Amino acid sequence: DVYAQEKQDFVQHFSQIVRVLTEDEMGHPEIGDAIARLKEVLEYNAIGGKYNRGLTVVVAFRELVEPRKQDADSLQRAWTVGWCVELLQAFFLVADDIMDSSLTRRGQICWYQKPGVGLDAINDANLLEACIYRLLKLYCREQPYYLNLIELFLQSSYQTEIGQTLDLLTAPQGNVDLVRFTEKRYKSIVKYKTAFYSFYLPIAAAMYMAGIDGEKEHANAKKILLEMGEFFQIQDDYLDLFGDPSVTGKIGTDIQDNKCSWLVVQCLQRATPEQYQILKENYGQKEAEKVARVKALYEELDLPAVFLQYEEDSYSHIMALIEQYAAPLPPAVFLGLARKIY
Amino acid sequence: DVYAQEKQDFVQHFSQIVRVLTEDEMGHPEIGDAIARLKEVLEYNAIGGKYNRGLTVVVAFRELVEPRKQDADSLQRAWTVGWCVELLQAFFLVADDIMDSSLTRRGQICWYQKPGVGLDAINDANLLEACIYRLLKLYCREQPYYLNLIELFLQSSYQTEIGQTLDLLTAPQGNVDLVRFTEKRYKSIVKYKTAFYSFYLPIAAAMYMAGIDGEKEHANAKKILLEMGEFFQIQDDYLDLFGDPSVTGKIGTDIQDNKCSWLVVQCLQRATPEQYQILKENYGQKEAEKVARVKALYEELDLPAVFLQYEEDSYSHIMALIEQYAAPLPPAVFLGLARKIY
Ligand SMILES: CCCCCN(C)CCC(O)(P(=O)(O)O)P(=O)(O)O
Ligand SMILES: CCCCCN(C)CCC(O)(P(=O)(O)O)P(=O)(O)O
Ligand SMILES: [Zn+2]
Ligand SMILES: [Zn+2]
Ligand SMILES: [Zn+2]
Ligand SMILES: [Zn+2]
Ligand SMILES: [Zn+2]
Ligand SMILES: [Zn+2]
Repeated sequence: DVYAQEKQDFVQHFSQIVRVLTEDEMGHPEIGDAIARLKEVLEYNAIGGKYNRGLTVVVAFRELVEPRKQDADSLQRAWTVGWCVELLQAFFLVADDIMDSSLTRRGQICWYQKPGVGLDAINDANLLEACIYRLLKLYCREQPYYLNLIELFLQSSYQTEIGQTLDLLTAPQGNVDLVRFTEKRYKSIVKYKTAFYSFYLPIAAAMYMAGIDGEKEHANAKKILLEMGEFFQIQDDYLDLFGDPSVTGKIGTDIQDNKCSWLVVQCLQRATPEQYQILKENYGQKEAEKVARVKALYEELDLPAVFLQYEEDSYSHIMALIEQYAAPLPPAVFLGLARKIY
Repeated sequence: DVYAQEKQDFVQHFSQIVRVLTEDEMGHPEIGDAIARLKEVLEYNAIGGKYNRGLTVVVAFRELVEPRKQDADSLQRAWTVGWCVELLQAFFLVADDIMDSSLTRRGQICWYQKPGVGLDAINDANLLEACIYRLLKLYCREQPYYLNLIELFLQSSYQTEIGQTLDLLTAPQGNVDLVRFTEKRYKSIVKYKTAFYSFYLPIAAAMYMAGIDGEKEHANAKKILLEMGEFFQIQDDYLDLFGDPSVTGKIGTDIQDNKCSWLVVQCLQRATPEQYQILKENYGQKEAEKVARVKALYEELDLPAVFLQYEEDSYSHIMALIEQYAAPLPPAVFLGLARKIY
């Protein structure tokens, strides 16, 4: 709701993001072709998603900053930082799609799968990352929270990349990796690869912009936000297999990629030795029939109903955490986020 | 000389770099496997080079900072920042080797070509980049030049990535791209992809650490250092084809990769229409015989003698620039660098 009534404005501001990321270099004609390639990268890879992470910066900013301090310049900085979180996401997704050998993203073919792009996409991804710090300098250099924001984005990237490392290490291609797929391992992976940048980062950014920099307030916010992030990634795992492709915008690869997904972890906890064997001989391979066998096993073990029940229990757990840890922040900050993902 | 007598110490300090980049996370057991993977990444990809860029930080620091201010802690910060430049290099090289489809680097098989690594190397590369800002925070957070260093590394990365973008855009695979290969295009590519991070960055870092932050002193240093960087990349292009593989540590790919190298640019300037045609039908392709035909054409046009002459003329030009622009810095700062690359 509050996201919906910030959204269209948020998106309209992308043109200014792209203009400033192109004009700040108009003094250097020789890099014109690169700046043009950057524009094409931005428009293909930063547009077409739900923009939830960026909108969260904007929404939380409005709720944390006194209305009389919400001048036009402060608002502009708010939705610039929001777009920075979107650019970080864009960076991650371009690189992750190569590494997961994915086909489609946000309803179109993955950037790297586009003819003429290929592994040049690696440099495109790093360029998207670079844009973050260009925008922070351009818009936030003279603000008291400047360094707090730089370090938050840098730290969030490190954490996410540690998470990606765990994701990859736990899913070696061509191996049978079932004994590695535990609940304890899973919770660690998603905490790092998803939870910090998708939930802590956006709220923390708005917090620092509102002058809320205390270690205690950030630790309490984090308690709520990392648990939301854990649920969100479990949801991502569920939809990878059981989601509507016209809604998700992308084709799942978790089974073919031998991933430690919530689904396989739950499967393992429930499987008979006979089902375990079936899982063992069909998981982590590219053959459609082997993947289909896995999905059949998940359905036989009623993992969809297990998920639906987990979703409700998680929601209740998250709301309990908000009762405990939200103060002194407006509870609406976390409630609006929860409403978005549940 | 001054590099040689700083070197072994510089290298010995790598163990402390690796220890601190592993222990700063010992409070988080769950990411142990990732930290182990990080260690393996560091040891494979940050070791085995000449360390010229890192040593330059250390050497320039000793020459710019008054001896009485060179305490043990300041020295330690100096060779930490030196290793940061080495980590940036490591980041770039891992990614560049994937994008150039290279086989060997520093005398061993490229990281991504190592069995079991593959495109996971993309995340490894970004992890190396992340380590830079972890070390700066760990060692330099309370220093007055902290933000200057963060912004210098971030800006240098952006510039290098713009350069990489130009490098890639000018070398589309499967196309004949000769008309794109001009001197003007070439100078732009190497200014951005090589010159800023390999020469300006290390000296600028030492400068900020010495308290030299004036725009004018940095602009004058840059005048010398970007020209050195241009020569250095021309040298890199020459050695890609004409260097001794047991000395370079790597196999060239510029011709197969259809690159705008100094060599092809010089070839084009000198070729008859008949030689142009030969270049056109053999450049940018993977067949050994076609590559060999190109190298034969270069040798027929005596590009090796052209290079040797250019190297001498460039040296003289660089020394002239040092006479003009070195003050108020010790000329030895730039002379030691020049001696390293010429
Ligand atoms: C490069 C860092 C990637 C961080 C991974 N994120 C969770 C987003 C990518 C995914 O969620 P996605 O389902 O591919 O969108 P994955 O399930 O592969 O983790
Ligand atoms: C990812 C950014 C790469 C920057 C490129 N640098 C010049 C180092 C790589 C090279 O010098 P290298 O010869 O492969 O070591 P390239 O000739 O491909 O440019
Ligand atoms: Zn993915
Ligand atoms: Zn992934
Ligand atoms: Zn997923
Ligand atoms: Zn290369
Ligand atoms: Zn290259
Ligand atoms: Zn080269």
